[PDB]
Amino acid sequence: AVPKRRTSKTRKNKRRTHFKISVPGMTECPNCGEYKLSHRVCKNCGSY
Amino acid sequence: YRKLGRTSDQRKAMLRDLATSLIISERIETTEARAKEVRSVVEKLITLGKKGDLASRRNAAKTLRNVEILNEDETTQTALQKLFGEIAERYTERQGGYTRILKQGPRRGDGAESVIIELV
Amino acid sequence: TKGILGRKIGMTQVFGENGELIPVTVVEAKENVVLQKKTVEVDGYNAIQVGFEDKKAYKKDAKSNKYANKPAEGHAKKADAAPKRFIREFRNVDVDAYEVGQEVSVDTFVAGDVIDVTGVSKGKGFQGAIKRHGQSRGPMSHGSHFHRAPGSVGMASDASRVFKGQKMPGRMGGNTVTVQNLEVVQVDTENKVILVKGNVPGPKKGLVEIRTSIK
Amino acid sequence: TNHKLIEAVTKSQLRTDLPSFRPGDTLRVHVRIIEGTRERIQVFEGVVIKRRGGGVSETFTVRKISSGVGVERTFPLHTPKIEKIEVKRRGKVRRAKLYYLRSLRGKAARIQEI
Amino acid sequence: MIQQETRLKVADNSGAREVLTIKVLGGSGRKTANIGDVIVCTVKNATPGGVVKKGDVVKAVIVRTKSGVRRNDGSYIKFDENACVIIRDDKGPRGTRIFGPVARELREGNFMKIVSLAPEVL
RNA sequence: UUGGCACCUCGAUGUCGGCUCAUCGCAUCCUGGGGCUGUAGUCGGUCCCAAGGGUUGGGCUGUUCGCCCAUUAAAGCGGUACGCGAGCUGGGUUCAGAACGUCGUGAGACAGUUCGGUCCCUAUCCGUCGUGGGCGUAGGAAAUUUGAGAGGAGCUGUCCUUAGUACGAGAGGACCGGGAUGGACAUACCUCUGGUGUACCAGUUGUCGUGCCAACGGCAUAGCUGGGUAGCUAUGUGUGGACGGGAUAAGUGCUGAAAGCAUCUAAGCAUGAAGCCCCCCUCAAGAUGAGAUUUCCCAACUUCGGUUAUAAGAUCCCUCAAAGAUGAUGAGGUUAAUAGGUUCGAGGUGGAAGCAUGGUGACAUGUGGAGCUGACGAAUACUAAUCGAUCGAAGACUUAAU
Ligand SMILES: CC[C@H]1OC(=O)[C@H](C)[C@@H](OC(=O)NCCCOCCC#Cc2ccc3c(=O)c(C(=O)O)cn(C)c3c2)[C@H](C)[C@@H](O[C@@H]2O[C@H](C)C[C@H](N(C)C)[C@H]2O)[C@](C)(OC)C[C@@H](C)C(=O)[C@H](C)[C@H]2NC(=O)O[C@@]21C
Ligand SMILES: [Mg+2]
Repeated sequence: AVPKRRTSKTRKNKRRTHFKISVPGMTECPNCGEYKLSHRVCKNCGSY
Repeated sequence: YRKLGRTSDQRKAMLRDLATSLIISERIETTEARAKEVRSVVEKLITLGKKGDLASRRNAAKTLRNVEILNEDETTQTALQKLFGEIAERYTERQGGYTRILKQGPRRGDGAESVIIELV
Repeated sequence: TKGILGRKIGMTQVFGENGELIPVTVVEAKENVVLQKKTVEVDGYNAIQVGFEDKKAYKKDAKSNKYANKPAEGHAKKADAAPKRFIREFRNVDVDAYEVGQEVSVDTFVAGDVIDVTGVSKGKGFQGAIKRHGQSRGPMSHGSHFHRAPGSVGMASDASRVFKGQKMPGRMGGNTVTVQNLEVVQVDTENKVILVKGNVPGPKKGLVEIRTSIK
Repeated sequence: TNHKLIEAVTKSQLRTDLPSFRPGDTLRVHVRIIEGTRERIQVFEGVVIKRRGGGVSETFTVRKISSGVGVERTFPLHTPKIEKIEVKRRGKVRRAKLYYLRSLRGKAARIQEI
Repeated sequence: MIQQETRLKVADNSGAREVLTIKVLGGSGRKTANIGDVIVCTVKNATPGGVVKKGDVVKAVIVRTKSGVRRNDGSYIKFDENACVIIRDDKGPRGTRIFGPVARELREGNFMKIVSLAPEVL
């Protein structure tokens, strides 16, 4: 139950290929033109 | 239904307390799951209020907490009285709804999707 | 010989002649339409494709499988039919009898046939070694620490490996299963329902492919 | 229709001539046993213990004492092996299922009429 | 559902007041039995006298288990106690004043002398 | 197996039984085919072909083993570090305590007994069971697919009939085939019988509180107790291993010579098993050989495509569950029943509250199968799926038909 050997830099960088953050679901707000998250209330204006 | 990451007694209590607070304030801020679960409880209480017969009053007394509101001109009346005298009239003609929900962005301390549940 | 696409509604019971509780699965087969007639020289094997249910027609900006897409509208309009929801085909049937564009009707089955119902099982999700595989689990007392896990996965130095097929934890359900030698107790032509003795695979609101026993 | 179809299919097999009763009633049940010779009738007498969901799937239960040995029989209300039913006397209970009679014998299992 | 190490009451005046079972005849690995099934058993309480005496090994056939039996019409017959009757290796009892009811399913198993010498067939 | 040798391992290769899980050989325990017999058939014995499947539950010992009690068609023999402890136990054995018998003057000792005696580890790699993303399949897509291969099953009893027939002084007593039911085991499902059901109904104890009686809430394992819907389930319900082909094994032959006879063999040609292949269930074109059918999409700048953005199609995002660890799958996004609510209903519980009557009271009766009712069925846009955004083709050469 211990690592029998090192994980080389190649293996490391390989495993984390799919480890990333997604760009937010952002759309432009119709009253102010600033971006907002879709289905959420704009925090700059306060609309829909 | 949902469990809200909590036991039964602690949830029963949280749901009824959150419903009472909503009735007091007419719009509150909370996380999505608890809004989604207080929606039904508050909607059903308003139904118990659209009849106003003593049976429904006594039965709705089960859920609401005993709180006092100071209205304008230092007028005082409790949550039951509000439900049955100021909210029954407003929704005498509407046959559902009674509440809306407006998603907001994630909070800072967690990634919880805060929302505002308001009486419509 | 016969085949119909249907969906499962539930189970009830029928008191048949000589007072016998016949457990039954009601199946709703409605507007089954032939959409093609596969042929040996055109496709290499003779069979017919049946479409079941009824989707709505194409609309611009559709966001769900409720409405047909342009590709499917075309396939069904070549059989003058409405877009359908479930499409399967049958090989046991003899193609000359059928015709492109016909309706397959519940009345294809008479009382007392022998049929095979092929559906998909209900999903149980990620399930342990003993519910998925029927394994006897270990002792619950006498100082045991082996309650539900699977036992040895192999031997020792000989086969210093786990062999393929070792019955280990995974996802149960979602498998095509064919129960064989069931029979139909009644066919109702107005509500469009074929009643089948016994029980069939799948969730309620599913899909079953009834055809004539191959045995 | 995708809902009434179950009842629309079982309606042709539902009886109207059966009476209306409730748990706690001692009722005689006529049954058509088909032996090797004929279909001789025979009578079963008991106290209804419970009854379950509607449709062809309603099943009630009766209980009796044969030779000091409790016996309970469960029937579907629409099985066609019942020739006739008689609610021989009414019963004042306060349950819907009467499981608590499996531990009593004699006057302890008493029922008031009406 | 009757398995080995299950104590049953005897329903005869053969001499055994109560017995327990060892096997359920009928198949390798057979584990349970219901009305109409025969087993092997050794009495544990005998009457003073009687033909069968305490500590003997005997065949017997189940009558009126409390798990009860489904009948082909959806009718179920259940009972309030397990019970059994000793047999003479010919489907024939030993006593002749059998007590307690008996199911009607013993008719099929050709336990007819058991069904004929019975207070109530059911 | 008991050994012999001392070749790897003492900077550690946990050793015996049992549990869980098996897997493979066949010198086969049962089942299938046969030659036989000092085989009349049932009986048995012997040998051959056969490994597809199957090959119990207990009492006694730490025991393997063995004996015994009941069964079964049978209760097979072995390999796998005397399979398997980073899967489990720790009874035996092998630490320190103690004690008896024996040996020793003694400290102590005995593979002589006896009671007691800490089983650690968050899985990197290969392996294995599931489940995603990328890319390739000479355009981009939606659906239906053949099957190269691969996996799973594969067991068998009793009764009746033929038939009390053959065969039998008798006693006993089928072969075949043809019916009917089981055991075990695998699957699918909740209609029935049951289990569970911690946001359903009801009764009840102590105590605190909404001033107060009545009503109700909090806590006491969900306080307890009786029920119980959906879901999930077996012990419950169906289903399955049914035929039937093709090639064979031991074996049985036919015609037939070397060797004018014979003779199963050499030519050839027959028959013959739960065995082989197909047949039956499931997965399967990453089957880089990347397959097939139907349909959908089809322009216009180039200054020469190493080209935008768009089709057809999806996704983002959001309401969800017949699906689910997550992601996938599937039902839906206003041109909308996807979920919540509202209305009606099923099922469950069992006679709500307030009244009036009767009782000293504890209570009872009518209103009124009333009241309540989580997932279950239907209708209804009342509330939320409002707005928007991203990705996504323009089809290579060569030769032959054209
Ligand atoms: C809790 C975490 C710690 O783990 C452990 O205690 C576990 C439990 C221990 O398992 C075992 O007991 N055996 C498995 C059980 C076998 O029973 C049969 C009946 C017996 C006995 C016996 C015999 C002699 C003596 C002895 O003579 C004496 C004295 O004092 O003279 C003291 N007694 C007690 C003896 C008792 C580890 C794993 C143990 O290793 C194992 O021992 C074996 C000797 C060899 C094993 N292999 C090489 C084949 C080996 O794998 C060690 C030695 O620990 C004592 C581990 C070492 C590394 C440690 O020290 C670690 C740091 C532990 N210390 C701690 O704090 O964390 C621990 C992890
Ligand atoms: Mg080392």
